[PDB]
Amino acid sequence: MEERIERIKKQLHAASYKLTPQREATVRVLLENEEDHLSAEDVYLLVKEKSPEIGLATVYRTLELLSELKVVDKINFGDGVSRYDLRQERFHHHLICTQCGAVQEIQEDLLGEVERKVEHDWSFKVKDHRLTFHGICKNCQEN
Amino acid sequence: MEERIERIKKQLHAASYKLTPQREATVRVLLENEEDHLSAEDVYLLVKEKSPEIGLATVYRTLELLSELKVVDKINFGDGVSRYDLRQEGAQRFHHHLICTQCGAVQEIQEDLLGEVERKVEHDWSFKVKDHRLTFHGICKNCQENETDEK
Ligand SMILES: [Mg+2]
Ligand SMILES: [Zn+2]
Ligand SMILES: [Zn+2]
Ligand SMILES: [Zn+2]
Ligand SMILES: [Zn+2]
Repeated sequence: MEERIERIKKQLHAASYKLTPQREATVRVLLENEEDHLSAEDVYLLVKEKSPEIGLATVYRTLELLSELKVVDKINFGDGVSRYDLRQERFHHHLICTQCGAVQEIQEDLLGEVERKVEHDWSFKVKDHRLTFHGICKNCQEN
Repeated sequence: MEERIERIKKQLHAASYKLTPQREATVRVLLENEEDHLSAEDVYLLVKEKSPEIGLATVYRTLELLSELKVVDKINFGDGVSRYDLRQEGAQRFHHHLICTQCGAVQEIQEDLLGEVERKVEHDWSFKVKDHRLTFHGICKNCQENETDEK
């Protein structure tokens, strides 16, 4: 058992960096969309646009492996879906449509006035800030 | 077929006022600790302190259903742990947080400081905002004055 512990160990560790081309495909779809903030639905459907023998559960397990091993980050921005964004590694803003899933980054920094107010009001030294907005987007208001 | 669906409807209604006791157990733990932001694991522990004939799956499934219903909100903090944040009742926008990147204090902000800004994004990007999630990161008030006793 004591060495069976070991056998299993090296099984698991192998399973973590040894990448099947099934896993490798989920990674391809991540690298091919860095700015984009992809859901499990998303990464799935795009893996099928090259290798559709894949299986959704495979795609999920792979993502869930990456996020453990701090290569991607699960995030919930509050649209009620966990999104897997890579960490190639003020942070920008997001508008996330709670229907058509349309993301839009805001390049500007609209906080300013708020950032300062906080500081005064709480005696807090701001360094970084991450804002996400929820609302069915321009195009869905017309379709 | 539509008969079978109605049957299924009656099925679930039973299961539900069958299952509410373990629902109430979990909703307690949340309410008792609104200042904390509990991970599912956390809840689980606190619920066997009263109702340990519970099992973990029924707690999670409750937690998820409750964030389905906006009653609570799932939140990572950079610590790679999904945590269930209770929304103050009747609120229209989720609270803000100040996180400390050191000591790790978390301050819910009950006011809504993004009003003028909501109005700007709604304008500039022809968007219809229905909620938001704002978080700041920064060494907090007391960590300014306890690393002025450590240099
Ligand atoms: Mg700023
Ligand atoms: Zn973004
Ligand atoms: Zn949209
Ligand atoms: Zn909170
Ligand atoms: Zn602090």
